[PDB]
Amino acid sequence: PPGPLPNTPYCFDQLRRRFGDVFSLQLAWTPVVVLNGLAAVREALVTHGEDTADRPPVPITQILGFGPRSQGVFLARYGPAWREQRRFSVSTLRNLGLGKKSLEQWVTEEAACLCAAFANHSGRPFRPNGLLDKAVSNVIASLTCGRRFEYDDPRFLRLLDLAQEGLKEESGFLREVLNAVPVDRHIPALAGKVLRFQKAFLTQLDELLTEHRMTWDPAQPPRDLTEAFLAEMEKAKGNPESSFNDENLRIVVADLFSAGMVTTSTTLAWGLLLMILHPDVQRRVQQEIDDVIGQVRRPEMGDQAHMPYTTAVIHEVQRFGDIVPLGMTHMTSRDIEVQGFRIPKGTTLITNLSSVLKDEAVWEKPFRFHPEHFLDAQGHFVKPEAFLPFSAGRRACLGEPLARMELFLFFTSLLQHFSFSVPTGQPRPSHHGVFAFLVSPSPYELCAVPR
Amino acid sequence: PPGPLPNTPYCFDQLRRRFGDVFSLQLAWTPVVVLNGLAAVREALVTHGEDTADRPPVPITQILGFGPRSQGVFLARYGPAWREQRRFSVSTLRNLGLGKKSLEQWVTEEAACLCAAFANHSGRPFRPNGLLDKAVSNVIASLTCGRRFEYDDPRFLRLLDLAQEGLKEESGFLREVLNAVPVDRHIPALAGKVLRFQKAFLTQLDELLTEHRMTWDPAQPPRDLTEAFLAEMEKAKGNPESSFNDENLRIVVADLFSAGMVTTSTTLAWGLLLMILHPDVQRRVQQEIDDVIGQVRRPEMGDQAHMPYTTAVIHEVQRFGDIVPLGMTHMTSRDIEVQGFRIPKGTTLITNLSSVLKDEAVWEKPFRFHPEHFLDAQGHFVKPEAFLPFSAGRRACLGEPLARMELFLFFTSLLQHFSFSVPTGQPRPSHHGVFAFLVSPSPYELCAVPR
Amino acid sequence: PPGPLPLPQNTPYCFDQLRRRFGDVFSLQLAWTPVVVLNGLAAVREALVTHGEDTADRPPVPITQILGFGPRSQGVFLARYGPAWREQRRFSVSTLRNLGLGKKSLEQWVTEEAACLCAAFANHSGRPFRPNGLLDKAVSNVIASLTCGRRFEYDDPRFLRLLDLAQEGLKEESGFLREVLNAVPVDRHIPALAGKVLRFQKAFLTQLDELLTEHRMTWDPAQPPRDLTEAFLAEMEKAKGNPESSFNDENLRIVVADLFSAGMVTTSTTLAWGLLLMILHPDVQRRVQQEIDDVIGQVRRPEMGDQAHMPYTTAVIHEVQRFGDIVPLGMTHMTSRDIEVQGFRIPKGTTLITNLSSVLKDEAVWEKPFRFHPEHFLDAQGHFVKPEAFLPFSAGRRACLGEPLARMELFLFFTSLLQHFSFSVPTGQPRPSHHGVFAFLVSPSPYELCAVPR
Amino acid sequence: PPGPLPLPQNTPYCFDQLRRRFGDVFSLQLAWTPVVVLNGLAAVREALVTHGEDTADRPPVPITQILGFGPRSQGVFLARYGPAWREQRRFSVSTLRNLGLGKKSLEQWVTEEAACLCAAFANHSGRPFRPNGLLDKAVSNVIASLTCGRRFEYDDPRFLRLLDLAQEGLKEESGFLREVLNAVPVDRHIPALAGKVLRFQKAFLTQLDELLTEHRMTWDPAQPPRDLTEAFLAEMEKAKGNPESSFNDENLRIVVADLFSAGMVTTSTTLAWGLLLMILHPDVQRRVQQEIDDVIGQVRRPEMGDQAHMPYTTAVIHEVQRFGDIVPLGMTHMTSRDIEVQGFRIPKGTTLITNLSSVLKDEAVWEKPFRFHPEHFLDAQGHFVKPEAFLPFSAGRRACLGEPLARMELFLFFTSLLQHFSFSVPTGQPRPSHHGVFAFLVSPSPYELCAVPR
Ligand code: HEM
Ligand code: HEM
Ligand code: HEM
Ligand code: HEM
Repeated sequence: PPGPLPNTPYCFDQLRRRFGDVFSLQLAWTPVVVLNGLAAVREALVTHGEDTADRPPVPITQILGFGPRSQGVFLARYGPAWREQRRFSVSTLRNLGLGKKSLEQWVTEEAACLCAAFANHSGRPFRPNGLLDKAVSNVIASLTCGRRFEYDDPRFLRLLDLAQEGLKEESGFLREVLNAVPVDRHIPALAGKVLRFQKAFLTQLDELLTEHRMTWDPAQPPRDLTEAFLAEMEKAKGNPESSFNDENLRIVVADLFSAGMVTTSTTLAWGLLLMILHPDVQRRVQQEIDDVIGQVRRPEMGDQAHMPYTTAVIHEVQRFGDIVPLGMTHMTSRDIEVQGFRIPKGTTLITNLSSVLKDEAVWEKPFRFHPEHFLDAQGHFVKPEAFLPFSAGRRACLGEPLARMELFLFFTSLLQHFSFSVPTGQPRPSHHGVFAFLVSPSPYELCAVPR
Repeated sequence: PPGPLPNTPYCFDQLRRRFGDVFSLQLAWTPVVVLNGLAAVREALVTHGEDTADRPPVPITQILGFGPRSQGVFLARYGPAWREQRRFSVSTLRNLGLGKKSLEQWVTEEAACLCAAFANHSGRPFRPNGLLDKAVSNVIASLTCGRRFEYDDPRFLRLLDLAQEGLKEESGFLREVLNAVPVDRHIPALAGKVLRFQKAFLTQLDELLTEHRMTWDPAQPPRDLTEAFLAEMEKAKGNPESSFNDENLRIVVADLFSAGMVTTSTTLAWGLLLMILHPDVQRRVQQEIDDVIGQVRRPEMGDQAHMPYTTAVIHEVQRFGDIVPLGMTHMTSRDIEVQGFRIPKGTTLITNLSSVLKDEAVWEKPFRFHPEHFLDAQGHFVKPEAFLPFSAGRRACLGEPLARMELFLFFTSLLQHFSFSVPTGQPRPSHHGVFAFLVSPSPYELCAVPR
Repeated sequence: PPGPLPLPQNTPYCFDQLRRRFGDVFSLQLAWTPVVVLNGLAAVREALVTHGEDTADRPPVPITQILGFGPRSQGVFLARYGPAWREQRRFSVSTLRNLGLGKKSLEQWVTEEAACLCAAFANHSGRPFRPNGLLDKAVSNVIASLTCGRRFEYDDPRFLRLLDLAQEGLKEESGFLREVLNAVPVDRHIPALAGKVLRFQKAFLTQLDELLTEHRMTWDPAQPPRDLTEAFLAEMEKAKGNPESSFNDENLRIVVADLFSAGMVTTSTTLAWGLLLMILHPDVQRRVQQEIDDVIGQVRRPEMGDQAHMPYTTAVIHEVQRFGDIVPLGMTHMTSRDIEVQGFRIPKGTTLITNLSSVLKDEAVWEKPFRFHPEHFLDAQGHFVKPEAFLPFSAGRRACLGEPLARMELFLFFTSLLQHFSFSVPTGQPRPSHHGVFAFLVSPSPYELCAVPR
Repeated sequence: PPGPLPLPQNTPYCFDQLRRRFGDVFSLQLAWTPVVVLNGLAAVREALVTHGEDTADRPPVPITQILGFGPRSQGVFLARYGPAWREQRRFSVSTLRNLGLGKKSLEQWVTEEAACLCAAFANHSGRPFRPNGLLDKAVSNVIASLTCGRRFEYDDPRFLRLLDLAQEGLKEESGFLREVLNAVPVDRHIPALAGKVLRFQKAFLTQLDELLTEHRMTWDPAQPPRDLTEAFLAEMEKAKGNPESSFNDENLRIVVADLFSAGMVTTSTTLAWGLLLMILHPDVQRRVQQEIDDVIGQVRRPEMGDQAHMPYTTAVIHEVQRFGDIVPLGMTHMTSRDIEVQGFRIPKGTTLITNLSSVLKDEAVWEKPFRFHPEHFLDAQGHFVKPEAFLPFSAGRRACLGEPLARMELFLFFTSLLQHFSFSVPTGQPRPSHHGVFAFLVSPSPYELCAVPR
């Protein structure tokens, strides 16, 4: 399983073009394998997806005192616990997604608030990041709290703080997880002070959902995800195992919040940046907006099908933005062939999602913002198989349906109500982004003016 | 002038204890000299202070289109321009300082707001950084705008943001200034897009002070620094030179804001952190507060002289906090002896202020929070010569008088009104800080409860 | 002149990215003083050939100053574009031509050195060894012939000290040389405590100084010069008026020093790549020997003339140089006045880095850039061809002085060795790496090989 | 067990900080798996002596797996605390003593090697050279004597191969050894393409394998063993019941391999420090020679017995060791069960780093820790004393096996040399560095010296 003997994506590109698509890091120690084709990624996550759906250990789990059946989804290990919970959330997001417009309602009204909040800046320039976080966040709060939050609500502002800083604390641990061993089984616990904010963030949910159980009517069909969880807690009251505890509830919600907010929010931030950066495209999206939705009604999901160019654009934002370059890290559950190579049980798989998204041999102009990628000769939307921002296989993103929804509803709502540009003095912002395990656009401010 | 042939502070300590106090970096290319004693620093900045008050070139000045007589103070080069302006600001801070309690007025009321703002969190935990930035910022706003700003004011929120990100943008250029050559005289100007936020920040001042210009009564004694500047402008209208332009006004204010806010704010953050970290000391400070000021009246500058322990404490916060470890970077105006060594005209001097503040041969417990450092056998305040957080000599900090004020007034006002602790679940924060050209405490939250 | 802007140890897999993000010409340190990296064959040709007269300057380095170079007492390698370097480039090309062809002088010296190298190999009796130290002695001796009159016994203590001195001195200068992709000249007057830094480079000059001092005593002033030193001494008389002119004692020893360092390690390392690849592709080795037996035979010594009739060996030798790719960034250049390349203005006094590797491994030029593939140099009929992308010695007014002598060394040593021996990996051993350790000079990772007669 | 917490090559001047911020015992990687750095003399003694039992384990390294170690076919150096290592520590200390002064065996072999070394030096005729290669040969030969019966001619191709193999092989292993301040064991089954990584270490085993195979032909099974291999072979006979027992052919060559690598480089590098400091402090050189002429004279060969009557030379040699400080971090240890040092709990299986440098250069112990200062070892009357802080060979159940033989080598080689020659810096040259290049082994930066008779 190749690789050499003795900042990271522009780096992996070299190793790829020296070693092929599948290659090994740390051959001599414990091998960590980097998957690079669309071909390589599909083979590992789809073809052998059941055996590569495990998560490599991280001290986060231990530090936060996870254990038995009290891990979330994100870092949960392949086993009953995770399967239980992947099951529950996909079930729950499909019932609420369609069902009685529940998820749609919550999003569309959140868009209306976001629009209000933008409008409140009176075309005086600002940076849309904080607002984009609140909006996206609220959608998850609806899903898991019953309520949405006032943008100025101190509780909400604390929650956001808690979820942001908790997430910078864990990415420390998460990037090192491209090498060293599990943890001495028993981390020092002085290790406590390291996830302060992550732990503080659990504590605040713990209570927000404690007061939600008080609201909840046990003798009626569940209204949101928490309620559907609590209900399921009843069925399983017997079972000494089963991952439906109070313990797990808050982690699950915590996961949804972190995994959910920042990814959707950051994308919309690339969206807006690219919109002011290619006003050509912006007009055309709005041209289509006025033709299909008009200026009176609220954009709804049904419009999506009739909106080739907007759809195309949204997808190109995702592919050019390329926000989670290495996705999240996997581990084998038993040995496995990929492209001929033996890959032993327990092995770190790094899934170079960026290499698929920016594949030179797939996309007409991989390093350019180019909505054509998604448009056929007639201007119908098409989506290449290389389109994998939410990854693929057993462990692909839980949120995909809700995110597809958020990106379409927020993005249109905004381009319907406003025209975005670069502030009239300013020298015009960068295409390139700052590269963590999550890539944001470098800070820009924009103007929003009505039409 | 010694040094070796072919992180940074724990690093220089080695080279010190291998090469002595004055040593050279880049001996073979262009030598950059690092000054290390209290002895070494005093000899360079005080003794030869007139020849070492120059600032090494940076692309910032060029990029922002500084030039003739249109640099501020901070990055201004040794010459008429900077002299003119150091002059003007020390004069102005001295008159406003005592004069008619102007600066004291502005500070004490700002402390009252800060206290209000804290009290608005109802003992539910928060991190004080944002509030500490607003308060300190307002003091500069008073100095330079006439009024203060509502904490929730969108213009103010934009201003702070602009001053923050613009300062992050410049510290990139500022830490590289421990090596490579000036700039090709004519930077690429595509280099524009690099200081977007610093430039955006100037533009917003430009208009905040433009509307002050109209408020201002030219036939009366100037009320604040801007006014005093404008007065001095009409005066020098003759002189084709003179640094009293519109051009320079905004850079000067910009300098005051950036140099002023973040330093004072960060210190107070270290203050509160150390307060909740050593409740022992907190009580004692409050013991004195109750004895000297009481529970009715607002702490005023006069009280300082009667408050040995609080003074001691505030100073130990500064010394342990050690926020600007390398100070700001200097350059020789002509050759110079220090500790025997020839130091050619045009030479980067790095002033290891941390090595002075944490001098092992000077302080009884350099790496510990220890207010005794400043208390004699009878518990009178004393200040060692090694106390140099504002540096020393020709180019020491302009703000020192206003900062001493800010620290005393804010810090006491707060410990008079509240008791600070670590949130009741939480594992208790770190002594150690994140090391840029400015060192902050790692993020902590605290509770503020009345007494 | 493009390149990335900030907010912010090995470098060629790195430049490949910046190339495919910024195009072929790009800038490092845009905001400070720009350093420009040339990437195409197109980009390189345009700077070093088209504007060659304005890009043939060398960027300052503390080496010159530390070694107390100055007026007309710099060598060729680090000499600054001016009368001095011009003077000396011309002398050495003149001198290498005359001796090259002339009376088989250079050929004679190389062939017999091959004969010793072969003897040295044969003395290991098929028991494995690494060929590096022998390859350094042989190559070195060719330069010793050029500049000292005689060759050296492989066990000679003076020789062994010389090689030691030239190796470590070269190790001391590469420190300075890699940093020369950024900071300013030197305070005009380096600290001189800076002495202790080139100890071995200085020691190496002192020993030459003395080997050539005793050559001067041998030299017959009233007869045609027999080697490069002699032709230098003659030219020194000629100029004994001129207060300027770079023909001093001062400059002699630097010039030789340059020839020794530039010359030995480069040729030597290539031959090391040659043998490694030979044992690594025994397929090719047989074919080269097939040809050898056809053209030269088993009795006479390979000579330069055979080269023309040996397509496949030529091909191979060239593919060794291209895959080996030993001096990836070449040596560093500087503009003498502004210049445009690919549309871009490039100001007087500017560090040019010439990415030779990017030309040699050009994806858009070579069928299989990352593979050992002699076909690169063979047409459909199996005649030797050389693409324009073949630039291991670089190009333009400052391209390698040594090219004719090195073409000669590679051909003669490499054939001589494949004529007499068969090389292979020692019988237990796991088989060595294609990849090499990346200094400003890239070697093969250490391997040992067996040399058995045929 | 203290140490810093996060959010985020040249490591000893680094540890000094953490020491003076966290105390003597502190933790690396608290949040992952803790690695503990011992700093006092106090901290080191407590761990290695007091709990020496339970800290005598070696942390896993891919080296063992890669070299196909396994059951009880590990050497001593990397061997894991167990029957295997106990067996073999015991065999080597037993054997080194019997040979130490039983019948002057070890002494005879060292003293004659000194006499060759002296000849080899003398053969450079006062013309300058660097003593490193010769220092490696001599030290190496002592080990050859112990393990091959033979010594080797300094020009012997086999010997030259062997040294080459033992150097590069040791280069290759220090890659692995310095990462062993963090990441996990190895996937139990390393990729084996991992083969190509220790080529030279494996090549080195193979050559011993067959130097010692021809030793067994020589060896007379019905007589008292005359060196370490022979003693091993006899012990192998007796254990040819026991299915376990570490006395195999398998283990023999690793044991020798260990003795060669551990042994040669350390002793050789010290002597290199010794000579460098001698030319660097000619003041001290004369005084050592003054003592030499007083005690040994100019006729007879220095012998071990002279050591007792030679306070100043002893002092000096010890100061060379302390100042030189060649293995700064020693070798890395691991706990066999939990353990409480300076109050702190240290869990079963934990990487202990023993900062030997911090003990040798302890500021609170040595009058002038950063200066070459033989007084450290001389009392008020000029009797030799040795502080407890003198720990170059470390301490405890896993302290250096070679100490007696090393003490011997240092005295005999060092005196022999200073008796016959006077060492100085070459007459042109600017005079070398006190400071050294910092691997897991610290050498003096390359210097050359002159040896002239007296
Ligand atoms: C454009 C917005 C989003 C993007 C680009 C995105 C992308 C991803 C990616 C790449 C993964 C890694 C899957 C793997 O390990 O192969 C992931 C996992 C995950 N995501 Fe998303 N996501 C987005 C929105 C959301 C939101 C809205 C939610 C919840 C509301 C969510 C919840 C999750 C969860 C729970 C996982 C862990 C999956 C598991 O461990 O079973 N994501 N996401
Ligand atoms: C505890 C709060 C503060 C600290 C620790 C501090 C520290 C420093 C330091 C170390 C320098 C570098 C001087 C040198 O180059 O050697 C400096 C310069 C400067 N500071 Fe402060 N400062 C503080 C507050 C302030 C405030 C409140 C102001 C204005 C309101 C201010 C304005 C300036 C200016 C304009 C300079 C540039 C001096 C010149 O270039 O002439 N500082 N300060
Ligand atoms: C395969 C063996 C060799 C290779 C690959 C090689 C390559 C090079 C390269 C890349 C340069 C840099 C030119 C530039 O600045 O663009 C150079 C320069 C030079 N080479 Fe070589 N060379 C080899 C053998 C030799 C030998 C045998 C000699 C002399 C015996 C020699 C003498 C020189 C000299 C004196 C320069 C400096 C040119 C100047 O500044 O005018 N080279 N060589
Ligand atoms: C000045 C010469 C030498 C020095 C400074 C030296 C130093 C050391 C040190 C620091 C250790 C590490 C012990 C530990 O783990 O704490 C060690 C171990 C060892 N040394 Fe030496 N050594 C020297 C000479 C020798 C020689 C001459 C031999 C054999 C001829 C030798 C054989 C060994 C062996 C086999 C070990 C491993 C001990 C074990 O794992 O049980 N050393 N040495």
